[PDB]
Amino acid sequence: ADATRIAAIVAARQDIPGALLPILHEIQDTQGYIPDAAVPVIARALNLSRAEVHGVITFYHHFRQQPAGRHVVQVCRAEACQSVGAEALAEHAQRALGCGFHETTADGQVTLEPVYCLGQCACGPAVMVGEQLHGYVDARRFDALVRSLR
Amino acid sequence: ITITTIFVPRDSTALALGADDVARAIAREAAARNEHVRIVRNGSRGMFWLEPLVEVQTGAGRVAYGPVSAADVPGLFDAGLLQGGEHALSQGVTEEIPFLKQQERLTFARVGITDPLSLDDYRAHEGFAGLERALAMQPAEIVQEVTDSGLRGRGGAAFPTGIKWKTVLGAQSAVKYIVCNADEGDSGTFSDRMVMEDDPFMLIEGMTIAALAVGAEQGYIYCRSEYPHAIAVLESAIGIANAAGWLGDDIRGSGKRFHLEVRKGAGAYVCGEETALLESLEGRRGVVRAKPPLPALQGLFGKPTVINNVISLATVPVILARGAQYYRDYGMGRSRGTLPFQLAGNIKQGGLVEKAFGVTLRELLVDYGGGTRSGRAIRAVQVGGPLGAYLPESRFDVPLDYEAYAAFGGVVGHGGIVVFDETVDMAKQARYAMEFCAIESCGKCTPCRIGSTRGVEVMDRIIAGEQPVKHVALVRDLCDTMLNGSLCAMGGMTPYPVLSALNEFPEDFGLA
Ligand SMILES: Cc1cc2nc3c(=O)[nH]c(=O)nc-3n(C[C@H](O)[C@H](O)[C@H](O)COP(=O)(O)O)c2cc1C
Ligand code: SF4
Ligand code: FES
Repeated sequence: ADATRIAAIVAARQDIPGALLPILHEIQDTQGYIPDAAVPVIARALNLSRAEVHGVITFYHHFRQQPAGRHVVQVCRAEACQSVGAEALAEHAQRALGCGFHETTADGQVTLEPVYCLGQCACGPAVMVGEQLHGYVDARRFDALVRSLR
Repeated sequence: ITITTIFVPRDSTALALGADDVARAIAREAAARNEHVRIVRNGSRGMFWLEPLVEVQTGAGRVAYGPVSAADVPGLFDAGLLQGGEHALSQGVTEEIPFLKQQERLTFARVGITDPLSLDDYRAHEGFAGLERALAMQPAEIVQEVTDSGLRGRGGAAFPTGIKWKTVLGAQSAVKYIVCNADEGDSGTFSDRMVMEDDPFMLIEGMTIAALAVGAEQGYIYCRSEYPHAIAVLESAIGIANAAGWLGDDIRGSGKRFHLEVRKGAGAYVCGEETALLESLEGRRGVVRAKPPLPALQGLFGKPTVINNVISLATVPVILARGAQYYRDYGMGRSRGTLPFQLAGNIKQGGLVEKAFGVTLRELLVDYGGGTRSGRAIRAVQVGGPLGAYLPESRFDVPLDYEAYAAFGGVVGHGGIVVFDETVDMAKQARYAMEFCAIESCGKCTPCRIGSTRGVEVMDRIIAGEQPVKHVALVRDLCDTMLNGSLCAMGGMTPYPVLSALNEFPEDFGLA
């Protein structure tokens, strides 16, 4: 993570109304995560306390405080995907990858995350990798798309 | 000299089903055959079982093929694609497909017809006609027009939109805001997503009319982080509208000012609650605010704030362009207008069905949906999202109308419809409702934050077959605690799927 770029990211946004979430997004988008060492920089620029900033980072599931694997694979767990087999897909994904949700494979290639609806509810089970969507995902298609990543 | 226009959708559902690969295969095939095509990346018509849905402009109108995979493209060319030749995947003239033709697409009129980022396409199909009329009215007249239309909040609470705007207009404040709630966190919903990806200018126009109606010069679209495509498309559209004078400090030379920006959410379902949304916009944890102060009076940064759902705002332009009485004539009772219903889940023909209020669930399930994807019988349908009740077949003939659903404990909500077939385990559904509440609780209320997890534990005992009668009673008790001790609908409506599952399918819980 590039500490100097983080300071610039914060400085460019520090007068935006409600700048904290846009700042956290830009740090995560460019560095991969929000490092603990960025919190004092954010806090000072926004005249917020460090605990306040850390509490926001902790509250929102989208934000991560440590790097993910090369690819974040999100498997939808919500109702419409459930109705067409999301539960079995989630069980298979953990067996095929060898790790649970919120975990990263041993080779560091895939981080498996749940997501609660991708707005793909009529063509599930739905999976997102980075920003690439996949519909109608069964065990075969899952293994295929994971193969493509590696 | 001769160029054939081909449409390949760029809606994220079409993209999830391979539309970019189809578009590249069509381009590669045209080049291999020395034929000239213009591949327009339209929104989606919303017939998702046919996506990617390729359309070709012919003398007879646009004809459709679907669903198309990249491997099908050489055969499509061989069968005469560029002339609308018949193929296994042919669907005929697109506007003649009954699923699409038998709709009342007031809000979704352009969706799938246009290039979503083309101002020329937008304005060739009535785009900005509502804004042009609104620029010639006094603010109170715009409020009155939206009032007369009968429009109610399409986020689900169905509060009369014009009354909401009247409050913001009448408030005394130099700074007022328009806030679009694009958090669309409910499973089974994608109508907001489709507006933002497939007809973004309509949302921009609707928010600009709202700004004119109440005296706001700044707007914010709060879009969930799960929708990266919507966010990218809205940002491009805002840039394009600004460059052409539809936004900024001198909109179309009127001297009216409106600036708009997109804010990305961060994975919290509860930020669809309007005050938790405001907290997030202001950079804080998404904790629901006590609501003796209405956001319409003290909202974003304590200023008078219009907060409306994407569909609510996106319906404002047609209300202005065609008039309140035209809009009000659709529907039934107090449910005036149309709603983009969303058919989702275990559904054979899922997608977007905009219809006047009063259509029944059975009509949508059978006449449009074609039954389940699996072919098994429908067993339970959750309407209105994860906080809606499960409906059994005995309720499928209630008209989809806010008051008629409320009367029996149904929730129209945003109009999303999630179909479960006979394999569904309603005890596992009840457990999930509790798990989801435990995951998403903002934490302010004890029954929501901790009671939900105890409900999971008890449901686990029920699913393992341990003392079903005792533990169902405990769940019932916990539900009453949530009904009476929740400060917003996350905790307060979690009992709706739980109690409807338990009441309608007690056999799944081990009971008689
Ligand atoms: C848990 C919870 C989630 C909600 N999610 C949404 C949403 O995703 N989109 C929306 O428009 N309203 C949502 N609401 C309703 C908003 O609080 C509020 O009704 C909003 O102002 C709707 O504007 P409208 O009048 O145009 O419907 C949610 C409420 C709760 C309690
Ligand atoms: S009911 Fe739940 S989400 Fe709503 S205010 Fe209480 S703790 Fe927060
Ligand atoms: S429930 Fe999975 S994409 Fe909506």
